[PDB]
Amino acid sequence: TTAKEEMERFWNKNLGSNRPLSPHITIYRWSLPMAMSICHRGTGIALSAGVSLFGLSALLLPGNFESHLELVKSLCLGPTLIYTAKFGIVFPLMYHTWNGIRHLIWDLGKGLTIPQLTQSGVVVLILTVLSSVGLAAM
Amino acid sequence: SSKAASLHWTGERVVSVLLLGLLPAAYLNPCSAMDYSLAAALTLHGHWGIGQVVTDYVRGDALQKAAKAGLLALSAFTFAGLCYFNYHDVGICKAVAMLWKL
Amino acid sequence: STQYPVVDHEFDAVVVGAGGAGLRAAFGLSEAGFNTACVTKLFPTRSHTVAAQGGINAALGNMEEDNWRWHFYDTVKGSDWLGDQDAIHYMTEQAPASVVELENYGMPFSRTEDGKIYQRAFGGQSLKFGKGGQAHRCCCVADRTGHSLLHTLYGRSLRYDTSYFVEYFALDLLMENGECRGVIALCIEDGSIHRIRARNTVVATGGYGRTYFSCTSAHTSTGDGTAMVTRAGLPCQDLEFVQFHPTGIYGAGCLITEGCRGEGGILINSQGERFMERYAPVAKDLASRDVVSRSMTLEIREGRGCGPEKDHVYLQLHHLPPEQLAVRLPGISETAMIFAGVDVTKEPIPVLPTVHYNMGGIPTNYKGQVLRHVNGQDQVVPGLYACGEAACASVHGANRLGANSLLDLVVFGRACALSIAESCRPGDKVPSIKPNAGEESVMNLDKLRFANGTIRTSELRLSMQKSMQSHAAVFRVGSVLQEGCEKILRLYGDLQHLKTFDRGMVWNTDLVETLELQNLMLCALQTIYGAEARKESRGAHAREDFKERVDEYDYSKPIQGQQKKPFQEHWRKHTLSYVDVKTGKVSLEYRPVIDKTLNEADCATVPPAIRSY
Amino acid sequence: PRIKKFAIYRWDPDKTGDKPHMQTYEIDLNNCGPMVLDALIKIKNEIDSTLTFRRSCREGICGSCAMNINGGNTLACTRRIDTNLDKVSKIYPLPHMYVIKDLVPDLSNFYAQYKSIEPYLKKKDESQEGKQQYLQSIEEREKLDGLYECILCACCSTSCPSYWWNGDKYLGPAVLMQAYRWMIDSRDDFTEERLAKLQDPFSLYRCHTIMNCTGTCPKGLNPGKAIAEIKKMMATYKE
Ligand SMILES: *Cc1cc2c(cc1C)nc1c(=O)[nH]c(=O)nc-1n2C[C@H](O)[C@H](O)[C@H](O)COP(=O)(O)OP(=O)(O)OC[C@H]1O[C@@H](n2cnc3c(N)ncnc32)[C@H](O)[C@@H]1O
Ligand code: HEM
Ligand SMILES: CNC(=O)c1ccccc1I
Ligand code: SF4
Ligand code: F3S
Ligand code: FES
Repeated sequence: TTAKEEMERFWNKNLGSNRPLSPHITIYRWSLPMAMSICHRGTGIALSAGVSLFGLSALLLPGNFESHLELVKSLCLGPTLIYTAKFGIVFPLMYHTWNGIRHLIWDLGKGLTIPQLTQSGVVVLILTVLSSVGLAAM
Repeated sequence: SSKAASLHWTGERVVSVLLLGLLPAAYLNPCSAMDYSLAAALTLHGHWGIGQVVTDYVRGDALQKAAKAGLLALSAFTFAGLCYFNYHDVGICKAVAMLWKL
Repeated sequence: STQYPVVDHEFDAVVVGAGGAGLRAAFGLSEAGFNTACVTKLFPTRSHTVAAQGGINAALGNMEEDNWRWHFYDTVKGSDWLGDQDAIHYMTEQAPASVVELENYGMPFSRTEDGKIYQRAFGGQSLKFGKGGQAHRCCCVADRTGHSLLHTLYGRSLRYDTSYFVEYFALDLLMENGECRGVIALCIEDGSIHRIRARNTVVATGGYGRTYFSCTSAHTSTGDGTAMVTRAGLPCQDLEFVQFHPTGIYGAGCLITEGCRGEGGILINSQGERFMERYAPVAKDLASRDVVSRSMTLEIREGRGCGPEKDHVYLQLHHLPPEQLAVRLPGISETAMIFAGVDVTKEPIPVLPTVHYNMGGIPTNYKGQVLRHVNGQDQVVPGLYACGEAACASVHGANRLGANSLLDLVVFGRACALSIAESCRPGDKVPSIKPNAGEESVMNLDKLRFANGTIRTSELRLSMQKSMQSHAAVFRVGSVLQEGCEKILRLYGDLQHLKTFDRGMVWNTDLVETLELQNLMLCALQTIYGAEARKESRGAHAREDFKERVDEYDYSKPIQGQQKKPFQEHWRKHTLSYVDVKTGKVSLEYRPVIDKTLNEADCATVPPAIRSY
Repeated sequence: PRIKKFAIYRWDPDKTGDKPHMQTYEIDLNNCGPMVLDALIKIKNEIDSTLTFRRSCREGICGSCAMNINGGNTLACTRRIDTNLDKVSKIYPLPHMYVIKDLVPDLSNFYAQYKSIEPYLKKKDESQEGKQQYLQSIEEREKLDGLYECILCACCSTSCPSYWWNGDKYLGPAVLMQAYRWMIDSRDDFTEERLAKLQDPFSLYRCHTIMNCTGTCPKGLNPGKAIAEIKKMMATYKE
């Protein structure tokens, strides 16, 4: 009875049985480390979604870039309302950038302890907020 | 008996530290040369990123190949689309520069 | 009965049990090319040997000059001359080989400056035949020696084609005409019944610590193999000999390792005295387990208890350097904090003598073969073997030495396997079993499954656990033992008045623990009756009516100018115990302790002498 | 008098159509030991004997408890009851597993994954074994600290979202740590091919360093640290 045979028999038994699956995310406790990995996906997903939209529209939509910017100027420009879309663009990018460094630092083997996760994680958040409020102001 | 999985991983981290190289390197000194390498790194790092999400969530071999191919197309159009924007329009750097001047 | 599906299996050998013993016997048989099944009610890694802490004795001599013959002396000296010296020769002779085998298997033993296996000082062990001073032969993986032992053993068990029945509860032996043909077992998962027939059967189920209210042993230590042999009508040996470990935590009664005492740990009373110096001057708190706890238990009735109830004693590590606790004793350092809330580095542990190990069990050859008692003489039961705590080759006799059961396990598990390999060949006629056979064991299962009595399984368990705890403790008297006897008999009467609740087949633990109660009761009866019958004080068994060591001679003076006693006038002999299952009556006989070794020229017989530390 | 309420997951397989639900049990904490198991055993013995769970050691070295207490995975026998009476204790079977009955899951797949990494010492020359003790320096042996202590309780793999989604092909932290344990064991000769065994997308590379595992461990061990370290070797080993 090899390890590969044991597994084929596990899946054969359980799927063919009226056994329920034990609840996971519905019951498992929220921790900062987890919530920050979830957000890293979303930012990553959202960010590619934008890079794809920007590149895809460069091929599909008529007119140049300025042409599209003059259409932005035309939609009754809000004063602080323009600083919002500018922040909404830059907030996920900064978060994903900082936490990305954090991921690279883990990939090196450093800072992988429960205390060090809470600190480095909290540092990322502060770094996101500050460089997000900072960039939108440029 | 290749090392294709670990080479992928090291490649991912490479372009990751390379894209982190280019973001500051683009603000300081924006040029034609920087726009294409940003399009390269951007779509590549992006492509391999979605690759992981696909392999994680897309269950079954039937859908696995389709998602991959479907993503390959979406990436190849994204890269070429940015390179078009780079040659035939203002370019990524200056496009952002204009967007932030607004 | 037509409600239960019976699945029949065919093998060369069955090993019931997956402790250290079980595993080593189970893959021993497969290494030697037998189609082998290992039955176990728990997943191998969950077995008890996991809880093992201190070490495994082998005369490797990595710390000083050593000799396995010195190990021998200490072990027979420890056994208070009830240990069968032929099994004690075999085990110590084999130790340095058996331990190296484990290290080559991949056991992460702690290391010395040279890079050899680290050995530790442990209770009751000496150089130069008891006159050369404290010996250091307790091989150890820090504070977790048994855990590492079990996992590497299990690690290895995977290399071979042994067919395991994980979480299967063995019910009874498959007996036909005084010969053993396998086991009938319950499949805990789907609730089905399995007869697994084979030419040989190894029982390695471990002891029955759970007969008491306070024990370092696990919940699943219920003497299940011991009960099967009892139900078979075969005898059990020396069951009254129950070892109390000196150092179990006041709280959940968990084991703090004797390794603490060897590493320099000291036992202290309420008045600050290192009380062991008053008792055993030479060996101090590193004396024999029977002797150490005896002194502890005595300090308490004298008013020198340490708690608010004045009922425990302190084990102190405070003085030892923190790095020593870190490298040597990290395992207890955590469990001391978890249960007693103690920082060993700052405060001493509240410890207490608590039930630990069962030297008695199933009569065994030095080879491993199960014995019955016929015409006052030893006779081999065909197809039956037993090794480890469940057994009794009586390598430990009246008192076990520290780090010796783990050896016992790995040494005899192995022996069982060679002894089968040498006697027969695989592919030999597997003896066929009756169509009906096992009928009675299912009849029993079914009865308990739908039990509609008045006494809950746990209410009758606690009644037994408390009654053994107060009538068969460290010290016992005729009166108190007698009162215990007719109390455990009343409780066996109540075995047919019990209540069960779960009517399901799947994982019916209600039923499984009720089967365990039947087993535990049979174990308790024999333990307490044999204890009442033994009118002497030898090793663990301490009578306050008969505190004298009663041997064939008065060995406390010049031998052989003296009148030898008739067999049934001394107690230097093994208690064989039977029980009629229908009425729970304990009838009991005796057989002699084996004094001769395997080779006098290599290992001299150690005669009885004054035993003190 | 101090009454603590417990919300426990229940499922009888032999009951027709009875699906999973929560049952509440009320315990007096004055007649009950400090740990969560002590409670489960107590209700088993006094309130309901249908409550089904694994337990052996009650010392925290066998790995039998292995349940989801109040949000996370631990060992019941080693976790103390929250003395806050206003709170209700939520007890679940280990996350994302097929439930056999109540708090007992099917760990057989997990076990098989452990079986596939070859958790034993391997030597190139097997002929000289059983007669000499192998040499390992005290420095070499310390590399195994924090690694060998594992108890295979499956808390960590059962907390890992990668193991939730891809538990079929992803080996999980519990098992991956042990591969590392054998990798840096000086006495092992098969380091290179132990790493070659992980050369695919799923076995090791489903770890995205979520670090739930280390956060849940009952023993204080650090699975993720080893995964991280495994990946490092995978990138840097030769031929
Ligand atoms: C309690 C204890 C004992 C101990 C120790 C620490 C603790 C906490 N430390 C020791 C040490 O450091 N050195 C040493 O020499 N001894 C130590 N001890 C004692 C020692 O651990 C035991 O003597 C020994 O380990 C017992 O193991 P054994 O292999 O003999 O049996 P087991 O480990 O308890 O496992 C029994 C197996 O049998 C199966 N079983 C039982 N009944 C059935 C039925 N009904 N059907 C099917 N299978 C059954 C169990 O599943 C188990 O696998
Ligand atoms: C230079 C700044 C960036 C750095 C340092 C960085 C780094 C990383 C790293 C290390 C990962 C892997 C995380 C893991 O181990 O699971 C990752 C994931 C990902 N990244 Fe980036 N990234 C950056 C910017 C971007 C941008 C601009 C995009 C948009 C195209 C992007 C898209 C993604 C996607 C889609 C993922 C997959 C999400 C996941 O698997 O969890 N990243 N990033
Ligand atoms: C909810 N947890 C996930 O599925 C997840 C989140 C972030 C990164 C990787 C993963 I596998
Ligand atoms: S690393 Fe910890 S959580 Fe994981 S199996 Fe081992 S003991 Fe359990
Ligand atoms: S949580 Fe899972 S994905 Fe990771 S680092 Fe631990 S194995
Ligand atoms: S019961 Fe042994 S670990 Fe919890």
